[PDB]
Amino acid sequence: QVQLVESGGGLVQPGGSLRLSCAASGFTFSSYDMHWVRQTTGKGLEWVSTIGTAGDTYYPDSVKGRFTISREDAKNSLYLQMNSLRAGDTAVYYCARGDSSGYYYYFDYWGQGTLLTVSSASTKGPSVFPLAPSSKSGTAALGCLVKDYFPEPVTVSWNSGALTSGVHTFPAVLQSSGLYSLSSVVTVPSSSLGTQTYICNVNHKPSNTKVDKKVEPK
Amino acid sequence: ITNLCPFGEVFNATRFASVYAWNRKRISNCVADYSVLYNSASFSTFKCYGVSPTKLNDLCFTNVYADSFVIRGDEVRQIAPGQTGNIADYNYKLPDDFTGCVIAWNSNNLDSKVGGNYNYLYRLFRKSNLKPFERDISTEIYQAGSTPCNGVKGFNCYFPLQSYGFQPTYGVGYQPYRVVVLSFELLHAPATVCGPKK
Amino acid sequence: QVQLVQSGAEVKKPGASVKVSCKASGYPFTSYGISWVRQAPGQGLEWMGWISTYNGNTNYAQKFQGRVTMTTDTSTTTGYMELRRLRSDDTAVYYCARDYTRGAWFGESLIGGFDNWGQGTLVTVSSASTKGPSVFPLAPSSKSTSGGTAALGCLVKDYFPEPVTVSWNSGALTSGVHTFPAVLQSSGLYSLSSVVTVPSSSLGTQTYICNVNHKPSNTKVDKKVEPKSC
Amino acid sequence: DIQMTQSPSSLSAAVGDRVTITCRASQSIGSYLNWYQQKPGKAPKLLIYAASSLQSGVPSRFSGSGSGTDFTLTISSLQPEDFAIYYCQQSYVSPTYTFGPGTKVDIKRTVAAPSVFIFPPSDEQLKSGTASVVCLLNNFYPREAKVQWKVDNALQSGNSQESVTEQDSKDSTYSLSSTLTLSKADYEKHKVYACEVTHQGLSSPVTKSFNRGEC
Amino acid sequence: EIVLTQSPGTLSLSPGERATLSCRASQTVSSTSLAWYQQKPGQAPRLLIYGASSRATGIPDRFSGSGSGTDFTLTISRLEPEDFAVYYCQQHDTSLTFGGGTKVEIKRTVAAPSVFIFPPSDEQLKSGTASVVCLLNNFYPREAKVQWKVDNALQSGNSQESVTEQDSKDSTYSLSSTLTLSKADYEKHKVYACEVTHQGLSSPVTKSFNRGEC
Amino acid sequence: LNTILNTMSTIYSTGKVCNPECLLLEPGLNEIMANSLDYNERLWAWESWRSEVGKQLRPLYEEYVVLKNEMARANHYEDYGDYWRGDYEVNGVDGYDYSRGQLIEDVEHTFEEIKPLYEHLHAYVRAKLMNAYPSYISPIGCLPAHLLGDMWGRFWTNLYSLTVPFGQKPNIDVTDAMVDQAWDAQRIFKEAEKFFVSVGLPNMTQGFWENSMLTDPGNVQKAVCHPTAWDLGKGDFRILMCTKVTMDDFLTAHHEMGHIQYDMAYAAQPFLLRNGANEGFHEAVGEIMSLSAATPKHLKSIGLLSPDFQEDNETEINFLLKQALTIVGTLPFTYMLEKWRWMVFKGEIPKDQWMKKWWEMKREIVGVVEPVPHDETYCDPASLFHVSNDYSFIRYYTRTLYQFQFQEALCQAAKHEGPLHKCDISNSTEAGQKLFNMLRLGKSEPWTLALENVVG
Ligand SMILES: *[C@@H]1O[C@H](CO)[C@@H](O[C@@H]2O[C@H](CO)[C@@H](O)[C@H](O)[C@H]2NC(C)=O)[C@H](O)[C@H]1NC(C)=O
Ligand SMILES: *[C@@H]1O[C@H](CO)[C@@H](O)[C@H](O)[C@H]1NC(C)=O
Ligand SMILES: *[C@@H]1O[C@H](CO)[C@@H](O)[C@H](O)[C@H]1NC(C)=O
Ligand SMILES: *[C@@H]1O[C@H](CO)[C@@H](O)[C@H](O)[C@H]1NC(C)=O
Ligand SMILES: [Cl-]
Ligand SMILES: [Cl-]
Ligand SMILES: [Cl-]
Ligand SMILES: [Cl-]
Ligand SMILES: [Cl-]
Ligand SMILES: [Cl-]
Ligand SMILES: [Cl-]
Ligand SMILES: [Cl-]
Ligand SMILES: [Cl-]
Ligand SMILES: [Zn+2]
Repeated sequence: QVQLVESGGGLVQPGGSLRLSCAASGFTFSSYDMHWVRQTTGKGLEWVSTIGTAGDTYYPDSVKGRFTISREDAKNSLYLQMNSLRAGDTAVYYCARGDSSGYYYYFDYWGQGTLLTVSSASTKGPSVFPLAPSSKSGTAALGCLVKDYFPEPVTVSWNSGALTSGVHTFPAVLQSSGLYSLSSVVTVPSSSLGTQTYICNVNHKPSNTKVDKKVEPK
Repeated sequence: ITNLCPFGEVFNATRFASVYAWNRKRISNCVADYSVLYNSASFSTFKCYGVSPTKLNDLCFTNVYADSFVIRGDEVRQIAPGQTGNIADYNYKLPDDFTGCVIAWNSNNLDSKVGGNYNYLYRLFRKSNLKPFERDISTEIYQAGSTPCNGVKGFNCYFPLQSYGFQPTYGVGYQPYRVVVLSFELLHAPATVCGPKK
Repeated sequence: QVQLVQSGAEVKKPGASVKVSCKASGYPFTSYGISWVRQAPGQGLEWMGWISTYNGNTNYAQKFQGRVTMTTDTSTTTGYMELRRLRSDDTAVYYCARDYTRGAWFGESLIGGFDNWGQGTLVTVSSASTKGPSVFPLAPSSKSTSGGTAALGCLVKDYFPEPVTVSWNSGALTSGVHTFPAVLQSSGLYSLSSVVTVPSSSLGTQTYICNVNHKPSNTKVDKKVEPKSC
Repeated sequence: DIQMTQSPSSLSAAVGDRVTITCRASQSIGSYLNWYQQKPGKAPKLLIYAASSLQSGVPSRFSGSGSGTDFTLTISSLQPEDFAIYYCQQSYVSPTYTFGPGTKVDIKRTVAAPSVFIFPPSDEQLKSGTASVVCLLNNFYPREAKVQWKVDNALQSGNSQESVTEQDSKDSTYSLSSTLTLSKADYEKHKVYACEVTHQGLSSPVTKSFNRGEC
Repeated sequence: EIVLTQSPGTLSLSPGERATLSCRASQTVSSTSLAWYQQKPGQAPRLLIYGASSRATGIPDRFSGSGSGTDFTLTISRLEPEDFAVYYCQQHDTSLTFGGGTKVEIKRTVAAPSVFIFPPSDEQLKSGTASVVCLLNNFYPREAKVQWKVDNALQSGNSQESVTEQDSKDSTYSLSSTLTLSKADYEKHKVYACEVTHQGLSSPVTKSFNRGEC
Repeated sequence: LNTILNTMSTIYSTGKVCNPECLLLEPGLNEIMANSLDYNERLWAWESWRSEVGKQLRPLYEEYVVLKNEMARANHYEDYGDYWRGDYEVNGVDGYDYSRGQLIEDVEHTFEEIKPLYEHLHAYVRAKLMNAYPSYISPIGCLPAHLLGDMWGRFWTNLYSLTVPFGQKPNIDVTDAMVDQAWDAQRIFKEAEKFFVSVGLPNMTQGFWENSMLTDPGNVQKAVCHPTAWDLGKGDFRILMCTKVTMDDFLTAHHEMGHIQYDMAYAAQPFLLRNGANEGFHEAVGEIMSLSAATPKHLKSIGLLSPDFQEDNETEINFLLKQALTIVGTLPFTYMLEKWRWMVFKGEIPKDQWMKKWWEMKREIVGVVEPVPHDETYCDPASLFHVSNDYSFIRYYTRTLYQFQFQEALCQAAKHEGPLHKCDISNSTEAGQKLFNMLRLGKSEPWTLALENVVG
């Protein structure tokens, strides 16, 4: 199975620099071109950079002089160094494999993306609170509130990922304070409230925050 | 084959043609190492059409043609299929199904001259747009009205070529850029130009 | 890795011809032309011509239009320069060089120069004939300053062709030595001098021998240089 | 470069319906056209290359047609898991590949009323000095819904924020959270906390409430 | 022909100084087609600059090329000891030609020559020729006047001079003057003198011998 | 007519009066009218210029009026004044047309609205001048023309020394802070470039930095040190400025670079449409830049004033008074001069009444009276450069009004709070966008539309 995994996104001040990594597995990495493609809500998908199999590198004009793509075939690794970062560079960055059938080129495999936030504001880690299941009730609802964190994103799982069915992790909301807040809920059989333990696992990498909160009926 | 294609002779020529009289070299029976073109600190434009640059050393073609000329920076965008403007219409026209690459770089330090270098010209008027890969080097007076010109410039009668008059203090949009167009030609004939990996 | 190795030195009589070879290595031979340049003793550089390794096209300096011929062999990646009807003033070092001024394929001018050069080939054109030098002493003065410095030497005269080599006490004496560039005498034979300054006190005790070697005639001479004897 | 345009901007269709999306290139690009699918929170997924070649492993209901400047992506029978944004991308000019702006494909389904839940603030948060009350509307359709907060039967304004999930890939419903934020002081001044929910799937508004100190 | 003129022929500077070398063409030369070469004694030339301003491989930053039209300049920002050599310009705008070259020598404080005179050896005289040698040792600058006199008669047309390369350590020159006479003339005359005029000498220095002196 | 024009130009430029030693208008008589506090000295210089030059110009000016009117009517204008007013005319664009007569109506309307402010400024200046020239000025009369701070009363600027409301409150001058921080001309121009980038406008071109002349070249070569912005075409933009490390030169750099930004914006227009929307647009664009740069907000922001610097009402009133002495002072002068010329061209003022009407208008419109009676042998308006050198003058009125129209619109887009004179448009891409939407037009659209793009 071809897999690509980006790393290194996060908060960085304007004018600052940051390196993104992409780890590849499941193919002969050296035999394929590699690419960086970024995504923003306002401008959609945008090509950021390309590296071929002959050391050749390609950049759009908006990026030449500021970003540098490179590759370490011995470590099946792809890199994007970024200097002179501006607020407008805030985006999700994907690495992507390029391949061709005949003359027709395409991006057949993409990573999961890593969010780069360019801001002068400071990191804050979330507080995680239980949303306790009602003593009154069948189907019951419970959850976790992840309040007052910056920048995006937080990731939330349940029972270390053993619980996925019925889970809704809501999109974050920007509060008037400039901080984000989010809540993850799950619906379960009421009867299971006394036969299953429910723990939410919240992770906020920019602040190195990992919290496991057990949600219990009061 | 063991001789390398003479890409350096094209890109590193001292003299470049005016765009209305664009130069063409035919490159055949050679191994093409395109790696000389990768990561140039000089190239301001490197685009390919129908093939990807990364794959160039894995391709074979019947012939490669190298057209070269000088224009201004603002006009480099016109050196591509589907474009319009003085250069695309009256000077150098690529086909809608072009297969090749276009490379360009600033030549202000070679082709400008204090006081003006008037050797670089471009066609400004033509009765019709050029067909792809057509070269017009006529100097017939352009007749803009019903009155014949009888070969003399005058009212509604214009000399068809105009000079760039490049000066080093010009802005970038007006500075000379050298351009090379490599066309990859694939006929029903054996391939004579191949990358080192084929 | 780029390397141009030229043929050995040559002696020719007036009107003879000379062919100098130039083995190229470490680069694609047929992508670059070969240029040739010459340098007469003590004079500037003088361009001779250019040849394409791809199609054999040539471009010669007007000065040699009817006397020079440039050729190449691809299998041996070698260039050749033949100069004919040799005159006295054709005496010079002849360099080949890898050319990036004119294109091998298309023969049009390139942004560049001569970027790699051979070690050169000395061609001596003279009606003279091989002759070993006579070695005479330049004896230190009887008027040398007591406690000061004296000068002595060897006159190496009437030899042909170049070069000779000169050492002192078989290489033990090097400080204070000046071996002068040879001059071409009106006879067509060369002559030079090697001198050295020594402590005057040394003349009574130390022996001073100049060792002269002229390989073209297989001549070797060791001359003891003595003071006074008046 | 080559500008890519897509039509429509968004579209609602039912499971089993034939969905048809179009792509236009600012100039002729022959068959150098790819189609990608992107689901919420996930990376693009290649569906079609060379205008009509179906990438390996892609379900056969996806198909691509077109040539020159106009191209079409067709879903022969829309499935719930196809809710997504579809992008085209020209492969004719490199390295400057360009993407279309995307077409959103939403699923039309039957009306589903929300399941409503209310959550009082945790004691730890109250120790921090702030109270968050959460109202959850679970798995409803269509997306239009109204929630109103009442504190001691006093309607609230300006102290709540809502968030809505993207359409569920299995049942095509939506879920919504509303968060009321109060100071610990304001929260301790009152007793009844309720959220009243209006949705087209309910014959009458549904209120879920709690008293401050009761369980 | 396009003639390149380089002036001065010899440029005398101290190490560490800036050096600007001039190449003036007899008609305009395209900047694409002017190059600069370095040459050290006994070595082949090396390409320094091509295209008027572009550096060749392995050429340090202190080397710079500039110019246009008919005026071109090779600049060495900080002279290292290894930079004292000859420099040639070259054009191939029209045919191909070299400049005459400029030598960059180490400028030194004035040093007067030590002068010596050597009479012919008896061995040589037995052969029918006499060589008289006058040695000017370790002097700067290079320019000097050497005059031979035989019984006060000023000699002309019968002497040859040779000069060493500038010394690596002293930055001085040495020079030899060899007067060639017939045995008959040498034995006919008595006083052999070489007179040396040089900037470091308060008055000209004469060295002489009288045939027979002990 | 060319002989007449050259003769008038030369008589103005070479005219000199000899002490009853000879003084030339620049610098001598101008120095007197700027700095002298002697009633008699000022009167002498004023009358001397009026007589030495105006009397000579009078007949030339009479002939000039006739010939210019023949030229104008041959081009189908009513007179030379109508000809000039053509420089605001717009036809063919429905909803944006502007007639040559409309200019008079609109100038007179806006001047009627300026009248109260000018009257009160006038009363204030008269009181202070009374304190400075005790016996010579009436407290209900017009102001003697030779006491107004320059040779004509065109600007009242040099009256600041005599009228400063709070003489113990120094003005803000960050020159010393610039020298203490080791500023150079480059730093000044880099800060101006930063200012324009902050509103979303582009950097200066590499060529600008390579080819401008931003300091005096010294004794090697002589240069014309008047600050000027150059648009050579072919993408070549430059500034010529013998910059000194001074606050005034900092602000002037901003002004001139505003000219450059204008030039760059409309460089994409056809050659003949590369200019301001009308004669007043360019200088207005320039002035609003210096307006924003000089504010205490901006100087604090760029580190030339300490963050602890406190403003105060008295210093602000000082600054506003000075600004008025120049800006508000010149408006009635400019309108009255051009009104006299318009009427002379139209033929409404007989030659026998030329000077009479002139001084009547000076008394009525601008509140200034002649110290010496002048008859129709004089020609006082031609004693000003613009009149004897055949330049229209209403451009100054129009540009001055446009300035604050622009600034109000941009400060609104920049969400500025408080009085308009304290406003700095830095970091406002909204205001930059509004301004660029006009700059980009050059002369391609009606100036009515150009103005609408900025101010609505
Ligand atoms: C044009 O000439 C330059 C040299 O002036 C060539 O650049 C050299 O290319 C080789 C191959 O990549 C390198 O090893 C050298 O280091 C390069 N030297 C310099 C100074 O850049 C260039 O390749 C030539 N152009 C073409 C198309 O071949
Ligand atoms: C303007 O120039 C500065 C020079 O340092 C640069 O940092 C900045 O990114 C440039 N901005 C624009 C819009 O050109
Ligand atoms: C404009 O913004 C920059 C960067 O945020 C800041 O340094 C500067 O002080 C600001 N100036 C003003 C007047 O807002
Ligand atoms: C200065 O002006 C402000 C704003 O109108 C006002 O509130 C304040 O009282 C004034 N101070 C003085 C001393 O006039
Ligand atoms: Cl073709
Ligand atoms: Cl050529
Ligand atoms: Cl070197
Ligand atoms: Cl040649
Ligand atoms: Cl030569
Ligand atoms: Cl100005
Ligand atoms: Cl212009
Ligand atoms: Cl007056
Ligand atoms: Cl004035
Ligand atoms: Zn101005």
